[PDB]
Amino acid sequence: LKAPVFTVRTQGREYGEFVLEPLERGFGVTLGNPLRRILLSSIPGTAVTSVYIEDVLHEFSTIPGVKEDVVEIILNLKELVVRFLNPSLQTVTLLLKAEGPKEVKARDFLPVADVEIMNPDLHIATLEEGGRLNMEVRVDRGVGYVPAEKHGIKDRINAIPVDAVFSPVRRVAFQVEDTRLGQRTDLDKLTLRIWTDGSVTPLEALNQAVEILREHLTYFSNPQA
Amino acid sequence: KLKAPVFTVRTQGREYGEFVLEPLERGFGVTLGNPLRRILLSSIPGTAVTSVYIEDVLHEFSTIPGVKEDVVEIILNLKELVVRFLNPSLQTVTLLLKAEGPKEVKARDFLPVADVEIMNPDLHIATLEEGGRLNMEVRVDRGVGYVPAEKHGIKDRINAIPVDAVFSPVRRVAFQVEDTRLGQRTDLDKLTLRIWTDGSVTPLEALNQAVEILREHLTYFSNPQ
Amino acid sequence: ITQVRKEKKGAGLEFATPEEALAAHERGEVALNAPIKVAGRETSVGRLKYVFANPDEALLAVAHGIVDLQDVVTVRYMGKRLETSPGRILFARIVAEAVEDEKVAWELIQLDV
Amino acid sequence: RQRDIKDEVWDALEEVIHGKVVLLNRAPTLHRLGIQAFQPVLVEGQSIQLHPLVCE
Amino acid sequence: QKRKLQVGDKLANRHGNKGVVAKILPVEDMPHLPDGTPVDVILNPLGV
Amino acid sequence: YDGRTGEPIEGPIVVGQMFIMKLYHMVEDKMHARSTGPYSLITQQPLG
Amino acid sequence: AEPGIDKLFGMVDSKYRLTVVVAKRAQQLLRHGFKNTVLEPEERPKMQTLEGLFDDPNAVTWAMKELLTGRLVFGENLVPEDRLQKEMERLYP
Ligand SMILES: [Mg+2]
Ligand SMILES: [Mg+2]
Repeated sequence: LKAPVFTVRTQGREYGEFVLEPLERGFGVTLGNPLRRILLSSIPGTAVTSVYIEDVLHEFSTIPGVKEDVVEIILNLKELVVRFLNPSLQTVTLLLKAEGPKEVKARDFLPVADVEIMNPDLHIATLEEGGRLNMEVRVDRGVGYVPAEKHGIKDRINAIPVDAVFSPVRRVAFQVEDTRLGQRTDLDKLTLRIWTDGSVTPLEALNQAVEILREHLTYFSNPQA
Repeated sequence: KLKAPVFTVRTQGREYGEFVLEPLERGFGVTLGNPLRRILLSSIPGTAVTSVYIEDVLHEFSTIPGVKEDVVEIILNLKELVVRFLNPSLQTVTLLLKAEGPKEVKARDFLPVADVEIMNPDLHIATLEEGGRLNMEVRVDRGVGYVPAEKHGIKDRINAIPVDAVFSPVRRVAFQVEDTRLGQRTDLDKLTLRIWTDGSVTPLEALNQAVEILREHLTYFSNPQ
Repeated sequence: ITQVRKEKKGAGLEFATPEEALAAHERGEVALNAPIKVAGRETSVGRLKYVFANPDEALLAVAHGIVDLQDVVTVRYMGKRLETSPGRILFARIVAEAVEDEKVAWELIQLDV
Repeated sequence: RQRDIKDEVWDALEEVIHGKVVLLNRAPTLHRLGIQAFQPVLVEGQSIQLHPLVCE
Repeated sequence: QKRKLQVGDKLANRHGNKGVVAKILPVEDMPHLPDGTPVDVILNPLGV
Repeated sequence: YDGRTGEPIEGPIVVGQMFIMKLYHMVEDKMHARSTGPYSLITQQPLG
Repeated sequence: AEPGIDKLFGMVDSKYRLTVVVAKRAQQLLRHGFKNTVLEPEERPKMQTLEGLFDDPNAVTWAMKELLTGRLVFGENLVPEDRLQKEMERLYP
């Protein structure tokens, strides 16, 4: 069977369809599933790891003039999507200064070089008149799910560790169709669908997933006995 | 990141082998085990009998006078025959067998063919009696996987009986994922891959081909559109 | 895995040769496990269409989707041409490998249930 | 102190329990199989892992 | 302390079905819909 | 579909959205161990 | 199950005699620091440690493995208790 044609259909930086056809019978699951498992587990990304709020000692407190408590603010921060434009950048600290009455969004963070916020309309807190929100948010780069009890990252004394879900891939689904070529009708059409938060394009996630699988297949090369 | 896992092999003969890869990241035993199992059972090239012609035989469900084994049992014995083509250019061969009773027909009774090796020459084909004739012509082809006789339907001449072609040299694959630890990491996976083969290819050879087939397919995610 | 499938598509058709019985199956008149009579004996299409030399071939066909674990076929196990499903053959191998004695394990199990 | 426990203690604990067994007991101990001996396997968590076959 | 769900914690529904969490699987290990949506909880049908 | 193998479950599965509660009984509050410790006044047996 | 448990049970007339022999042999091994073992160096039980394989510290495992070999003589009224101890002290100080 000749080399399959690879077709890429992308809708922005969040969705992408990747079609590989024609494949031999049963290679849709053979190729799709390892990529899906690697995409959903082993794709590096950036997530909020630690947060420090002025005049806040722990996450079980409320800030005067702020409708949301620190628990809800941290929950809103866990949905923040931060994209590092520099591959060598490993950690950034985002500075937020806001005074009520306003609805402080993710776009209110002070700009940082080589850092882009992919969801500027994310709502963080609702400030009441006379309320202030001065906070530093630490965004690290990693892979997997690291609970706040494991990393325990605190830039300073009153920093609050935040459970970090680094994986940028939101959802992966792959589809196997009944394509035919010539006189044989048992062939497979594999279509990989990847949903991401936008920091890593689905094509980038697919390329990283292929490399990880390819890199692991090289582990079968030196047979110790 | 995690250290490169150690690949250990424990092969007994040319028909069975155990392969262990550890330590692996959590969930990568399944990520690497299932695709290899699928490729091993459906993609490793091999040879099998795809058609048999026996003189005076009309159908598969008949019986030859003067022989213990009916046509079905002779056909079943042919499906156990393991033959290796020594010439890569060679594609299909026919093996001639003429035997006279009351001898016991073995796989070594096939007439020798250029660049054709019978891996198990002690295989029992049929048992003849005094006054019995066994004029048999078996056609051996090259392929992958399992193909039923009704599917390929290969017949050399009239009254030929197509036979299910067990192309895959790999007889059985059983992989196991075991939890292991490396210091403070407790979610690590240890993959144990067990392969049974007919002997034409070593189980290490079968695994190497399966890895290469998986590696080759990963290169298909290279040229978009 | 050890329970067999029962079909109702054919369920009674009689023929003259096995090839006629198989020929109806590809036409869709009789199902795989439908109980039929080939010439005088009562069998099914599965036991005629699929005859396996050993359990390894039978379970290889299952992996390729040719047959299911609940489909009744003909398998050559321990020198006896059995007429059982691959799942029942699979259960026999489960006991044989666990006890590491094929002969004794064969005497310990009730295969036909 | 929990924060004073180093990572070598867990390696030593594995050596300590090697070969040894513990008794698992569920009340009411209606018959003698209500107490059984198992070889402990150190796991992360706070729940005892029970084999399915001994449940009955 | 902010307690997350862990193995051994007891869950229940309004219909009397109760049990402790015995395994926490990664998202890529749970059974998923054809559109790629994994399930959150797996219940044994034998309790019905 | 199966997240490990990628192959579907051989039969359709009843999948849906159900309301599950996290009960007050947690393994964190129930795990307990003891080698030596307090003993009773009269019987000198361990406390409970 | 314990290795060779079926063979161990068949070597005694009562299963509780097996436990007594194993436990008494385990104490003899512990008391003399496993220097009275009847096990050859290829037969000594081993445990997998981070540094490497070492002798199994569980004497009950040693006692069960020694008894399968058949080099141990067990029974009632074999030797005087005081005579047995003093002789074992001299051979294995
Ligand atoms: Mg995120
Ligand atoms: Mg057939």
